[PDB]
Amino acid sequence: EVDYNVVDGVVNLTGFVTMVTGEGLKYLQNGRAQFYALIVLLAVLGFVIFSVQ
Amino acid sequence: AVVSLGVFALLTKMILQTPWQLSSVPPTPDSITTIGQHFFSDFLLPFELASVLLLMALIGAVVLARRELVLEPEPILGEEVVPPLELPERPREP
Amino acid sequence: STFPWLTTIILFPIVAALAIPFIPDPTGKGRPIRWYALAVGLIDFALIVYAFTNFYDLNTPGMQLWESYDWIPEIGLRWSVGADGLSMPLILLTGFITTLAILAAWPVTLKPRLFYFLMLAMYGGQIAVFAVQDMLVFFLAWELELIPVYLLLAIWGGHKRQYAATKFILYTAGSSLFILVAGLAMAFYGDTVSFDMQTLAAKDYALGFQLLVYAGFLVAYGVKLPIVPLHTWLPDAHGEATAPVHMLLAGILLKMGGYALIRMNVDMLPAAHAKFAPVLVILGVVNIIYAALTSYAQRNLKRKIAYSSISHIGFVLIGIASFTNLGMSGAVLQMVSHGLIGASLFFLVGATYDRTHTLILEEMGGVGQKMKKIFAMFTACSLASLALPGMSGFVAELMVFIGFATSDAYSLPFRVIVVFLAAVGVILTPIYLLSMLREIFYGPENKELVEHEALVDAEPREVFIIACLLVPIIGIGLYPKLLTQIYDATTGQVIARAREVLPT
Amino acid sequence: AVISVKPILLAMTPVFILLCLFFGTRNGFYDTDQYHGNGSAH
Amino acid sequence: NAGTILPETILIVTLLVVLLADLIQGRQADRWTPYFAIVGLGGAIATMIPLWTQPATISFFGSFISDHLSLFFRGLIALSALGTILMSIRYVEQTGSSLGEFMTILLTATVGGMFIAGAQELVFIFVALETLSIASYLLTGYTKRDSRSNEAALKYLLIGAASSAIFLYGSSLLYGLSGGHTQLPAIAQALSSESLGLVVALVFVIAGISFKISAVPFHQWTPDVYEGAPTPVVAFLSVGSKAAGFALAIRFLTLAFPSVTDQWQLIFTVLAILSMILGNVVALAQTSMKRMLAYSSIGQAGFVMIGFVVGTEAGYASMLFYLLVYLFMNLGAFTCVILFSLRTGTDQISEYAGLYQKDPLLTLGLSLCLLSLGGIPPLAGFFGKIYLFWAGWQAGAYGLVLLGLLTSVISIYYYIRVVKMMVVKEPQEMSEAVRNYPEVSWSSFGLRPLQVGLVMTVIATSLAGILANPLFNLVNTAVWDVP
Amino acid sequence: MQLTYVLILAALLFCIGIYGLVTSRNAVRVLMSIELLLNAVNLNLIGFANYLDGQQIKGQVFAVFVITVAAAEAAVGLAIILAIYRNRDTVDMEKFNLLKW
Repeated sequence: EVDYNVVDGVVNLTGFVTMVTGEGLKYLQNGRAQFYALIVLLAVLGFVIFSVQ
Repeated sequence: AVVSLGVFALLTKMILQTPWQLSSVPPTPDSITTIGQHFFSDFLLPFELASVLLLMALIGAVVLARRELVLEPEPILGEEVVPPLELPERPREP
Repeated sequence: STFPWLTTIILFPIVAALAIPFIPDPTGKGRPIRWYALAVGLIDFALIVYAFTNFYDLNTPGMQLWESYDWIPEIGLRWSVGADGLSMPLILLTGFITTLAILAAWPVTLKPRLFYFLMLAMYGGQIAVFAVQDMLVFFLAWELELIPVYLLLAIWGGHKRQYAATKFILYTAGSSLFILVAGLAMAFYGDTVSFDMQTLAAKDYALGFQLLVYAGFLVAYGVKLPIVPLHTWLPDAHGEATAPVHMLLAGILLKMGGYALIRMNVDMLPAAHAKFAPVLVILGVVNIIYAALTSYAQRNLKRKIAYSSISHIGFVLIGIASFTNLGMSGAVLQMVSHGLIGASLFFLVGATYDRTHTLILEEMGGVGQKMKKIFAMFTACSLASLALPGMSGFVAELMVFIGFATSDAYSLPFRVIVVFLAAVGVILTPIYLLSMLREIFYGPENKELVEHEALVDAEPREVFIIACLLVPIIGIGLYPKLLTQIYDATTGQVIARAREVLPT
Repeated sequence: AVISVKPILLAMTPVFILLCLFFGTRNGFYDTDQYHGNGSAH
Repeated sequence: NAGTILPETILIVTLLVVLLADLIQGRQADRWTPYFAIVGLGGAIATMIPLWTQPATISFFGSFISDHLSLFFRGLIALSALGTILMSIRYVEQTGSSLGEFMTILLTATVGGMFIAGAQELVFIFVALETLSIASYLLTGYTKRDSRSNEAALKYLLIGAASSAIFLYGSSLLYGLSGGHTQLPAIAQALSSESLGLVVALVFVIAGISFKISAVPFHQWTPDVYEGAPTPVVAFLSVGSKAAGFALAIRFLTLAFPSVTDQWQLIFTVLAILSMILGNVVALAQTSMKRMLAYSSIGQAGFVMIGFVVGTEAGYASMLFYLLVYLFMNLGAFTCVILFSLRTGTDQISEYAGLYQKDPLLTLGLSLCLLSLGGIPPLAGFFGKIYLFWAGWQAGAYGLVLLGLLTSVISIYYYIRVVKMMVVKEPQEMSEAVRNYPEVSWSSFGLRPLQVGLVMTVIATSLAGILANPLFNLVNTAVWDVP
Repeated sequence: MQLTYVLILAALLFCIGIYGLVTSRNAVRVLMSIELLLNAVNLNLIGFANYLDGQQIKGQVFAVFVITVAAAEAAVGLAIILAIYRNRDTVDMEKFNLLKW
């Protein structure tokens, strides 16, 4: 259980941080489409400063 | 309140510094004939498709806003039971 | 010599598997559909013999069943099959074991329509890995046995099925992408956009570019041939499997990683192979030491042989990274020997579990008093794994030991510490195998004989599969020129191509 | 001189094929007691 | 010069007869009117084949171009409504709503979309984008008494009418950054200096271009609509309304912005590395089947945007070949989602278990159209990813292919999870259909087009990557017509 | 009246409609703020057409079709407000976030 658990620790890392990111980015969708109009309009505000810089 | 003022500060940064190509041509000699010659030469295909847009916006909004008095308790059949005027994917909590 | 031979051999069990949903007479369990899989399995292997005994024409290098069709000229991928001396033993081995993997699949009456489909689709898809001389068909065929082996594990398997099959498909697909990354990297290097395996070998790649592609293929092939830091999918996906799924995984699928090491890491990438050869033989030595210690420390019998399959893999990895014509010939022989040896043990582990229903090995003991013929075949296959001479497990390991410490590529103090450490597996393999042989059959004190293991027998069909596996196991162990005659035309060219980069 | 694999693989192959077709019929324990049942590893 | 729009004006006549018969025949029309819209859509596909040989004229005073790129995307949206009608012939008849009034709203979205692909003027782009958008809100709220479908059409209206006003302010600026010039080729001749005005008019138009293709700062309508909307509309918005948004992206960002090109290739790179992440990891935590195919469509819009940021002749060809094989995967998986959602309610995963012995034609169809969405060989979605990665490595883009491959194997896990709960779950582990499956008939109303739509998409998923030598020729002709 | 003052006013109405789109809780004031955006667009579109290309006015013909779409978007839009009001007894955007875990 020595050399496996340093790569099954990676399974405990990577196979777990993929799921909890998808359970973490799930709450970006929260209903309330006024918030969806923020992220649309913050992207419009964010992509111009991405492209003049 | 800061995202809208950020948009307004962005656009006023654009509007004042952009060199606009102002044309010193005497404009609009009775611009109702120059707006209807564009409905049938240049923008003919927007003009006919805007008719299909108004039909469809009348089909759907009559459908979406009418009161179903034809047959209100009509669950027409069933494989597993579906309510009338509601999508068959029933809400369920896992 | 004008008929498409390898294209037929690849595409026959894939096409014949489409008549499997249309087989009549569903008299409860699937009996005629079991016979139909052995029908188009055996006559597909007969074509591999017929293309070999007539149109192989050995002792010459290059492909000998060459068919380069045209599939998508806009990409540049061709249906290019071809069998040289690295492909043809494993192509002959794939047709041989899968005929017996169908014949050992006879208790499988859970979903027999789905089963013999995915086993014939894994029969055409396994031959398609060794046969194709392309890149995007090689990555196609490498990922062709991805779903017909997930569904083989996740349906017909032990407990912790779904954990084993899901861990498998994520390691396999998550490392198959490096075949696509490296296979596209080589085909877009320079000015020629060719995807052929022969054209990409003759291209001249830089030494900094080759070390990326070698590390790209080594994470891709260190998973399938289990190089020991990337090995953890193997005892799970073999700890929860059946005996017919075992002989495709241990017998065939592990050899595709070893076969592709000789193709796409030695032929195509020799200059990085000169720089990444000492890391392989240390990794090959700690493949043998770790797996033999982990086999001895395990109680599950199906996982004990599963870890034992990782140990005999290590002699392939030593033999490739040795730059000797006898080291390479002991590396390809270790693929064919362990393919036949590991198929025979894993069939008998599935045969013993079908009687005792334990797989705990502390809940067993004295099984050999009840069943006598399975015990007689379990030792003859366990002694095959021990590198016991008179059988092909020895001569495959003997050529690796000799071929390593005669090579003019490493230092003498490095060659001493490898052949000393790689011969600890000569001691360590009778440790775990003979004890597991002792702790199952050798015993007066039997089990409970009530809850499980109420029955005991030994079928004549199950004797026949072990008998067919021991004829090439012993026959190469008594005359290893019955298989080296296929290699030496090609492995003579593989090492000589890698000889030009050795002064480094 | 060397014994070639082709005259002995071609000799043993019809021996091999018509034996698997025969040995499928002769079998026991997978049709009578069968406590594994429909499964293969359950 | 009205011969170049014959594929779309065959559909406007078909649009009117399926509406007038609902008034004249009055719900006895629904027994015959969907098959008239099929041959009206088949007659619109069949008139694109004689238009293929013509040498790409620009008709209607410059406001419409009938090239091969216009004709390819016109066939994708007409094939999108062709499979949608095959799905919705029973799904909205079982709802109780009128069938002829549905296909009027559904075919207006088609000729809105079929006119986006060939549009060349700023006025005609926005009118045809509104015809696709307005007809989309009516379709997602067509059932109209659900409080999920009503909240779906609400949230899609308020972002849809908002983003089409972001898109209009950019389109109004393109009228002003040039001296007039509503024509898109005449815009590119007038503006080439890459000032700050052209960047604001670029982010504004790809705020509304990427509303339809749903890249993740603008994807937020997609998962909320797709479980509230009627499932054939979900099958149309993911294929037809996405291909029209992709046809808009080529005809706008290459004809009207050939000077500013490294900017929107940098923005669509951000739109793709975020689509492949957020589409294919938030689908990984899903229970509903239409919401799992919602983040799937967002992630596999990022794969099509790999070919859009590389800007080569094989880049837009892989963008277009993957859009063709994406049609016979979301018209195949959504068919089996519907065909299961009619035989039982609650079309969500873990209610799919214990199949393959009860509904094997649904199980084989849903598996082979979900496995190819992951891109397993030798299916059609595998070859679509290969050519998107062959064209990815051909011109730089080594981090998009690696993110295209690492997110494709996260994509394998949630697609095989549905095949897990259809073939590997034992017959003692099914939740619905536990002696409850209605013993599928193929003889009732609407289920016979629903079977020929199931069968023809799996055949165009099993064989459309094997036999994709003509499809690589049919696509590479269309990329000669891009600038 | 210069060209710059029409566009600042149009960019200000576009700014006001964005504040009305995100901050407002009633579902009809969200639609009322969309009409501020589509009239912000028209003020650019006629402000440009008066000062740039005033002979063959195209932004006045384009400003016609914006009015006809916004009439069709509001008509369709209020039928969606009338559909959510028939089932949900309110028109309040904070009570339509049903799709939340």
